[PDB]
Amino acid sequence: LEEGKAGSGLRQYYLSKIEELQLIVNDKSQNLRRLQAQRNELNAKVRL
Amino acid sequence: LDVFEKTILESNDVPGMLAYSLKLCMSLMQNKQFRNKVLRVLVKIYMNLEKPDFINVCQCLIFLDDPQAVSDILEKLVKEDNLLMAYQICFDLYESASQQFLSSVIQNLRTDQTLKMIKILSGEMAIELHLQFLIRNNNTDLMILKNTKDAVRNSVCHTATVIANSFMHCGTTSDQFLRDNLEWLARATNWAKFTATASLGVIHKGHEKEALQLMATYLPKDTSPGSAYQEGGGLYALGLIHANHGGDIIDYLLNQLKNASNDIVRHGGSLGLGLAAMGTARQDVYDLLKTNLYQDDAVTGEAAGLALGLVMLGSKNAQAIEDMVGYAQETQHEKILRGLAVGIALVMYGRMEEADALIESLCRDKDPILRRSGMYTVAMAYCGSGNNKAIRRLLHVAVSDVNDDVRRAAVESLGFILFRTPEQCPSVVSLLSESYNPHVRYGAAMALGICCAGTGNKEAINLLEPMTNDPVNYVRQGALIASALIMIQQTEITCPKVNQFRQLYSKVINDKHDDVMAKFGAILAQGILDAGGHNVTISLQSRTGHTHMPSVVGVLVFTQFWFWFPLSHFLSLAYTPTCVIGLNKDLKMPKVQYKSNCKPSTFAYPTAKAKKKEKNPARVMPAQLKVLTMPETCRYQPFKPLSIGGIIILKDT
Amino acid sequence: AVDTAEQVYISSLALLKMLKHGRAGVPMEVMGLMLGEFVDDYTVRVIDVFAMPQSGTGVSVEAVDPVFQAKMLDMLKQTGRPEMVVGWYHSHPGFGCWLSGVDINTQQSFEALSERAVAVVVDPIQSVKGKVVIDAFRLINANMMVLGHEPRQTTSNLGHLNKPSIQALIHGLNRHYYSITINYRKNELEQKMLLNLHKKSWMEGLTLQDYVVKEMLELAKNYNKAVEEEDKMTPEQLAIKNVGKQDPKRHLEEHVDVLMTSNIVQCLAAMLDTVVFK
Amino acid sequence: DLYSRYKKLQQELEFLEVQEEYIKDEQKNLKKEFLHAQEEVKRIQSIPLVIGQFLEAVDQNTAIVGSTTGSNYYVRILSTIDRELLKPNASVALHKHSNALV
Ligand SMILES: [Zn+2]
Repeated sequence: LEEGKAGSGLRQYYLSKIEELQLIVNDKSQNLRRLQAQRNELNAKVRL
Repeated sequence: LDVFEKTILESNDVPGMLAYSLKLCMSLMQNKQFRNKVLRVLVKIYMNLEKPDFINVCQCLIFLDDPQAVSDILEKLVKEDNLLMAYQICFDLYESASQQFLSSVIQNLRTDQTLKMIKILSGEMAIELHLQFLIRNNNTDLMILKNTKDAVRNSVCHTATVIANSFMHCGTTSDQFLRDNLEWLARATNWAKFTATASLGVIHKGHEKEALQLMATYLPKDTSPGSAYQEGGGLYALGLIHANHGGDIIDYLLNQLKNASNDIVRHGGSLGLGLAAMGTARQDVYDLLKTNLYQDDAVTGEAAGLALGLVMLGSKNAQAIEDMVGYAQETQHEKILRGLAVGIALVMYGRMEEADALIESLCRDKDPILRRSGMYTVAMAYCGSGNNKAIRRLLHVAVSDVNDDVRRAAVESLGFILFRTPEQCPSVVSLLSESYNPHVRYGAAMALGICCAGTGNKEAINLLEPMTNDPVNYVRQGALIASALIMIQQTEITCPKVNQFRQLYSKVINDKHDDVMAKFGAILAQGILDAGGHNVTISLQSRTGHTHMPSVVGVLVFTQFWFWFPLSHFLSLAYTPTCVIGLNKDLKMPKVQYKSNCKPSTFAYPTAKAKKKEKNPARVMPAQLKVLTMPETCRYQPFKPLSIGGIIILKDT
Repeated sequence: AVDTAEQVYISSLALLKMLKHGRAGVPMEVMGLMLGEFVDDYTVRVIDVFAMPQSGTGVSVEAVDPVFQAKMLDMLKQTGRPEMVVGWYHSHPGFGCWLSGVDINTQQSFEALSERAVAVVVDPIQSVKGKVVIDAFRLINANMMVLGHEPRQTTSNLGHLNKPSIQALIHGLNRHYYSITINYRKNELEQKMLLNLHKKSWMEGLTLQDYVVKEMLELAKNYNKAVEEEDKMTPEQLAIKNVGKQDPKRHLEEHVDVLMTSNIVQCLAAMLDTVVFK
Repeated sequence: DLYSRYKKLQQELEFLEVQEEYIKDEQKNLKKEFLHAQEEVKRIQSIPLVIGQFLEAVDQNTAIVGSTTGSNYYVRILSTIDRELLKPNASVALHKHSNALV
């Protein structure tokens, strides 16, 4: 292919590098989603 | 598009590489600008290729929406004189193309093969073939229906059972709960008897012939019953049957609008005429809908707005919204604002750009209902796309806004737009499930209910498990309907939670200590699972690719029926027939039996080889379409490869 | 026969004399009258509320003077809008604002006069700013016990108002009564200036006016230092060591974030040197 | 085919990229709403109050307190300080109607 299946992997590498980068940013969001739901449940605790 | 022409013209094969790429490109393409430009040059090289392929013209028919191009392709098929090969695009143009495109193609084509095209676009023969499918595959169970009947609750029971049996009784036209108890239906009053003549049109949906003379007992003009709300549902009853395609009943509605009941006739009358003219872009219906908008009455305001978005759907009428949103400021009622909220929302669909001009006005305004209008408007406009510009303001109104009802309708728009990729909804709506206010959780549960209804995803069932455990009563009810949409047509062999939820629906309703509110959606969750006798499903994503208008309009009106009870009886819009057909051609019914690898456990409605019709047709699950193989020993064998459902051609050897 | 759940449209002008005339009777209970227009069965509006003489001997049905209303309606004719009377209201500051024994005796009298005669109660005590409080009710006829006793259609506007269910004795009056939904028809014209008049008067009076130096920081350093050791002994208390003491315990708050904002107060107030001057 | 998915995979990439401002804008609002909820609990009960005598701490989130009139009252404690100022026997202020421990 030479355009190509060797280059497209490097193209797919960029996405997977950003996907892992996004997963790192997502991992930064995922544990931060807990800090919300926690305080969101604590926002229900003051209402409890 | 230059080098693309060389890539599609490359030698050898590439047998299907042009076929599935259009399915892949449609999903990954952000800008539709040059998308169809790639498609229009692709369908040309299909015809230039030696082997004709009719699945390519199916895709460009809806996307290019050119009435002059669709007229010339069949005009050649008329000269080609073979009705077998054109029989695929005959019903494909029917089930796929909307009412606006059907009215344009029917005119240029009809100007044998001329009589054959009449019933395909009007759906005449298409109703009866699936009318005979229902009565066969339908398996009635009266046990659970009686288990919810003996609660003996004076209210909320009259609305619950008549809408629950209409689920499993879809299209069978039979009369059962009317004949068995006369006195119990007489106990109903106010808007409850509105459903008796309404749910009568549900079970009778389809069957375009007898729908006139059978309901003559409920005629508002001649009978004039003591309760005025009983005679107001006769107009809305036939609108169900007459959704999309119309008929002679257009005069039947004209006779009952000018006599007897006023203005509650305009309630069921405009919804009956508006749903019948839905997609047709009719004029005279818009004329009498403006004076119904100015009647100033709050209850009739819903009928004026809801019927106006129907008829003008896809047309994008300028004067419609101008008279609607122009009346929204000085009106004193919320219900006129509601029907108008969906009214301006129903007219704008799938544009992705033009509708954004109104979206800026809706959400920015301080009217609580008009902010709900922006969410139903941005949903239908963005329906079928994952655009990141809509989710921006979607969360901002779902959080920063003080009103809880608009936060609900805000998260409900995620199920309308994202149904193409339902896997994304459980992730984005996850964090919204911990909201302290149950109003958001009611819509959060619905977002997984409406979007994932067709899918068999078990994760949505897992997320809906704590939803019915929440102390709030209506979030439990919202969890019952949503968890009933995920299991449609799916039995215990699919997911183990089936029998767990089925016993819970009858449990809570037979328990008097539980709230009457939540237990209304209990038996209704049964019926949702039993809808059409488990025969028919509801799918917004199909090979056709178009959204399903009556189910969305019906379920969005059924979101909150606590403002007006007819909105609970307007759930009758969610009832639609669907099936597959093995008919070869014309009126001749072939005898064909082919094997299936799935057990009767899926066929049970509370292996080596199976037996399927042989057109009445036989049932199939969307998951069972891949495991079935066309019979090699039959005299009648299909010329087209059989993969997904729908009516396909069958060639005689 | 046909009964639909009613929606009450209250005007921001009618909301005034509800709490204001109720405040004048505090602690004792007052007796008012609601003024509005009946549009239809399922909706109702109260466009005005006026004050009635408070009863120091206790509320009675004779506390309302008929010549007080006859002289008032005549003064409403020369006033912009002469709208017909609708119903009554009464304050109950001393308790959770529930219908008393006199309130039911004045029901059948007022519901004979006017069709609905919505019973409206209000209390000052339950909150100050961010709660609707107040109350409302409508008598469901006890003679209807022979007929269906569970109105209304279009339920949850009641059902949701049936939340929280407000303890026992309140909903103990749900026998022979049913409450009514209160929503606000938009006054936002007035409501926009209601926010502007409130916040501008609360923003430094000109925004200018408001815009113990080292000593306030010498008093703050006692909170920024002498409080540190009682705060920073707790991590040495988190060291057990190790481990016989019940854990976890989090002493991080609230002093840490207070001293943070304490600098935020002192830094931007010291910026007044750089901000105001030049 | 590999460029196909290569044009597919950046969707959920960018779909989660807009999901970054999704939560971050949502959580800060709710944070300010939670800070607004801090003013709520501090608003209650404001004034007036009544003196009462603490008896013993029976369990978490609630404790019994004798009223000045002598009648012992079992009251949910305030969620702020559950421990250090509790003490076995002390005079604690209570609200008029609710007799809330503050
Ligand atoms: Zn009183």
